[PDB]
Amino acid sequence: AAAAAAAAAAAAAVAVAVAVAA
Amino acid sequence: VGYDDIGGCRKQMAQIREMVELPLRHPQLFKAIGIKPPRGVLMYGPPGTGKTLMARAVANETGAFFFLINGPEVMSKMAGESESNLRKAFEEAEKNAPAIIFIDEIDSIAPKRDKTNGEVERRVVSQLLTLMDGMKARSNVVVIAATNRPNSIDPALRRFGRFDREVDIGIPDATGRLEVLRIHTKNMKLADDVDLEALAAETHGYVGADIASLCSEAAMQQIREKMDLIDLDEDEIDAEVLDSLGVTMDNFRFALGNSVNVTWDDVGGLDEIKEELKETVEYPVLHPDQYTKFGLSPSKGVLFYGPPGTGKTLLAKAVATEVSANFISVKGPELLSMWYGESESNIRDIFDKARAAAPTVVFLDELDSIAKARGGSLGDAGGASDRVVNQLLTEMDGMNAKKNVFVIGATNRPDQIDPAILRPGRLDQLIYVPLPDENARLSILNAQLRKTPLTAIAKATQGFSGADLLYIVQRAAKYAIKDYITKEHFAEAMKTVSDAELRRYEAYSQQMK
Amino acid sequence: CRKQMAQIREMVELPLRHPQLFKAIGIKPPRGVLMYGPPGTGKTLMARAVANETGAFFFLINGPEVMSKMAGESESNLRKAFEEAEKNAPAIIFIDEIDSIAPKRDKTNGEVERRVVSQLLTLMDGMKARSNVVVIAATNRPNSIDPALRRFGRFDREVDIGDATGRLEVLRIHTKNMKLADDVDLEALAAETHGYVGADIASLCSEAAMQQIREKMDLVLDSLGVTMDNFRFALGNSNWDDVGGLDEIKEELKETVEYPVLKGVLFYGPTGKTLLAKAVATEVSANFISVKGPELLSMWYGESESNIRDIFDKARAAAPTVVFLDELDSIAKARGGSLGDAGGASDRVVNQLLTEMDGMNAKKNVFVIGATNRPDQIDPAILRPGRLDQLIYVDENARLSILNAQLRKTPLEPGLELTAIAKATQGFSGADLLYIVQRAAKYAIKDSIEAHRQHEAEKEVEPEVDPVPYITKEHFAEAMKTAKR
Amino acid sequence: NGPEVMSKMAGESESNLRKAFEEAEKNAPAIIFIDEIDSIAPKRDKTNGEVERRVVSQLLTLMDGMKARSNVVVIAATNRPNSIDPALRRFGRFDREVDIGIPDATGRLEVLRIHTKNMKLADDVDLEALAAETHGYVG
Ligand SMILES: Nc1ncnc2c1ncn2[C@@H]1O[C@H](COP(=O)(O)OP(=O)(O)O)[C@@H](O)[C@H]1O
Ligand SMILES: Nc1ncnc2c1ncn2[C@@H]1O[C@H](COP(=O)(O)OP(=O)(O)O)[C@@H](O)[C@H]1O
Repeated sequence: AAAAAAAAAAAAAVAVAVAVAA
Repeated sequence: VGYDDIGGCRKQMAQIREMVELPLRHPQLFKAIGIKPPRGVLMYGPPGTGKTLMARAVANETGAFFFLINGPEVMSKMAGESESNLRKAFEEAEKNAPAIIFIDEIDSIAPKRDKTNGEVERRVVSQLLTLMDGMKARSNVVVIAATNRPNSIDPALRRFGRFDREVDIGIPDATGRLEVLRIHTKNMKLADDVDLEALAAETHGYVGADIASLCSEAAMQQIREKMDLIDLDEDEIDAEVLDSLGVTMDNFRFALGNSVNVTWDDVGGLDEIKEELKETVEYPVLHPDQYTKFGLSPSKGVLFYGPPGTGKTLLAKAVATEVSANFISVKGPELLSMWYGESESNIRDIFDKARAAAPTVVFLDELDSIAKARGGSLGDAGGASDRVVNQLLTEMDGMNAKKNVFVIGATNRPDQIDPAILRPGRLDQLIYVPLPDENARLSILNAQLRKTPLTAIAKATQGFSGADLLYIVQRAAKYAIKDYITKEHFAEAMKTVSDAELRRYEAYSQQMK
Repeated sequence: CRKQMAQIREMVELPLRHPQLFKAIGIKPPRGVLMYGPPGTGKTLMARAVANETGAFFFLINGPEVMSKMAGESESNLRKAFEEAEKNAPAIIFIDEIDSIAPKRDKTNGEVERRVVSQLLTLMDGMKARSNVVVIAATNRPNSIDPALRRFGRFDREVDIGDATGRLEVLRIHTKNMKLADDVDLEALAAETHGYVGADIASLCSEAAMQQIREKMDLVLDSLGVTMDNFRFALGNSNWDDVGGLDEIKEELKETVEYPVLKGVLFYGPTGKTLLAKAVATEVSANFISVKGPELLSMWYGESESNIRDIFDKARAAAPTVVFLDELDSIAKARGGSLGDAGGASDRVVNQLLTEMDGMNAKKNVFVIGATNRPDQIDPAILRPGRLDQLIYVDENARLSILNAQLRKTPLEPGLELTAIAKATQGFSGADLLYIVQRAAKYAIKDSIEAHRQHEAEKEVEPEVDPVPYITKEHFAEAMKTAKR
Repeated sequence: NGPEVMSKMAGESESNLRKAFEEAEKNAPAIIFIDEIDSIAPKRDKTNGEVERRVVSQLLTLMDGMKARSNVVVIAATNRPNSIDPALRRFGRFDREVDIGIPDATGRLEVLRIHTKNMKLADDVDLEALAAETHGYVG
């Protein structure tokens, strides 16, 4: 007989940065 | 495939040859001296400089196993996969005989674990750290990595044991480039009337990997040039076509056509200035043996100043082309940014590029805009100007080696520059470019109309600039296209610089003297 | 595709018919050919013609026809195909839909895919001189390809396949196995069909057959014929003269454009500048790229010499081209001196434009077209000779022609003349004429809706299909009441 | 039923499809309707297991194999058409699509009449008005 399997690894996120204008 | 395919990287090739052959050819020697060598190399330099070729050549000439790993190739979005790939790669490499692993573009998988955000990259960095150095670190295996920017690597990776030595493979010089060119063309059949020395001198700013592309393009152009009228062997092969093959100068020139072309001929007048410039630019590179026996460095800086449209940038291009050096021309405002720390970053990047490919002529136009007097401005723009000026001061003459870089400034307001850029050792030479005289107008008319089908119009200028004469010539050419060059065009074109500027310039020239 | 066909024939004959000559020359770089371009150009047709013009082997491998599910079942299959193509004879391998087994190994997250692409790369790189095998690969998009596959050694020779005879041949091939008709002319179907490729002719034939079957069902096996009207209604149910006035100006512009291509220009005035730019882009037989004024610096990340830089790179890549710079004043604005963040951005944009416009030599046949209303705010550094010297200065007849072209596909009232509107409006423009026409149409639609509501109310307590099928003169006279300049 | 083609024993879905097609063929030129094909035909990007590949390939080869005397047709009904294995869309497998869209006002009136023709309607019913306010209603 066969069998199944579950897998959940990770994802990809987005960050936000701040700058300093002269 | 062999060491004979290596050109220009003499010292580095010999170094790597030693490090890989000594412990394989005569391990008993290292047992006698009682140490082990370092098993790790970090190649850094521009892309396409024989890194992979050198690695595979070393692997082939010394019986071993070569395993190639790509940076992005082994990276995986899924969890627990990248480090497993690295582990199995190292394991199978260790299963074979003495082997040489090669990691290409390692900086993509070594983000320093400092500014990185994701978790996979730091885990694979840790996996590399464990694989290279740990309990039972390695048993008779050599590891080589290749990168373009080596500073973006984990400091833990650049340590002894992991990567003991760090070889530098930069852009090859003239002799190395000639070696590479002859190495590639050796297989090709070369027709007569072609000289490799000139084709090596002309290809001054070529990294080395695209020399092969140049040769292939030249061969393709020749074969395409002898196929329009000759059949494509669609019926039977011929014997009169096999003979009389080989690339000529025209094919290589066309391939090179596929950083400006000036040969000291278009320039008219300014004889003494031309002589001084060629004198002070050529000896440092033409005959450096005389300098090194006299034990003294050469002067580097030059500064023109005067009215506009006189030929300053043209003179710079001509001197850059006379020598086989490169040429980086930038404008003043073209580098400024409204952000904080960006202008200085641009200056540093330009000078790092200049020093990385020597000899090099850097040309700064409108130096007044960029190197303004620090003095007192009490403003944010004042702060930015002061910072960029200081960056120029420390980059032209600071804690550097100053191997070979010729800085040439061209300005229009010589009074608006601080008395620290004009210090000898930065821009020691100050040479005023004046307006052309009657004989200079004869020379400029003769040199402008070289490939085209005069005293009367030379005496009818009375203090014009070369740009005006170029405008006259282009208008005449346009009317010729609309309609050989007729006299009526010049007659009708004659009909179609402030004195204050002249006064100021002469004032600064006399006060300077 | 005469030039592209000749190039492909040379690249498939010289490295396949005279290998000895290639070896004698000493260059063996030709091993991979790519074919990109818009869909429906004849890439599959060219591949079939190549395969049917040579007696060599033809091992076609599709994109998604390599995935199996077994451990390393795609790399082993690729290796087997390559070994068969190398063992049989010096031949060509056709890779259709290459956009499926090359996910760039950087955005993908699978495993088998990242192993196959590597297998294909190591199989294309592992071609020696004695193999004498070539590869041709077709793709739809020219951007979703791994740069490692396009490196020197695997894929270096790319073609951009951008006709009526082939369409007629395909039509006669498809319809030659059916009792179609006795009064049909496939030449008209091959000429009128423009964008069909491969399957569109088959779909047209199928729809014609279906319409023929439906025609002879509501009103018998041997009496069946797909007539010309069936194909006509299957095609119909499937898928410089517009600038009035300024005749001498447009003639001079066309002559100047033709002579240079046998650099730049700028328009200024009160008028139809965008109309003239559209007519040039339409009726010049050349490429055309148009951007807005402040739209070239809206890409961010130093758009100054980033968006404009990549625009100029795309322009120089597709030489010759026409760069329609709309609102040149808004972009240049005579940067001069501002001493601010906006001033710095404007100066950077101006410097990028100067360094990407003054660097155009006689090569690449570039041509920048600018347009403005107020020439006072244009930068004199860009109007200097040698960069952009032309100055095209931009009536009743032009207004009448614009009004007649705007009301082409419009049910106008027969009792209406547009000469009165042309004579009344003097300092108007095409935009104001369009606004007046739109106001008249809105008034007509309001009147029609009011009449329809009145008819519905009368029915709840019959006119024609439309109570006002055409726009009367009253609608125009009421729309011109609130018309400005 | 789409998700009902799997089985308990090792490798029985393929046999299930094979016997299904055999029964559909042997009896007559019948018509077979596969519901929720998306449940057993996802794009390769969304496939990680191995039984999915096996059953998909079995269905592909069954679809391709079509004798001239079979005279059997397949009816597919998926509400998620953008997540289907494109291999099924190739000519010879599934060429004719049927975009069953949202009806217009007349269609809504027709549906109203169809559904209301089996109930006691008061005299005041005016389905025409109802078929104008039910803007987005579908079926
Ligand atoms: N010194 C050299 N001698 C011969 N070929 C060279 C040399 N330097 C570079 N090349 C050529 O450069 C091309 C690409 O360079 P390579 O070292 O393979 O890659 P990369 O440095 O970009 O990782 C190869 O064709 C190699 O022949
Ligand atoms: N001696 C010269 N020889 C050739 N061209 C010259 C000469 N002097 C001036 N010109 C022409 O006149 C203009 C000189 O301006 P340019 O070279 O841009 O220098 P500048 O930096 O002083 O503005 C150019 O068009 C150049 O071609």
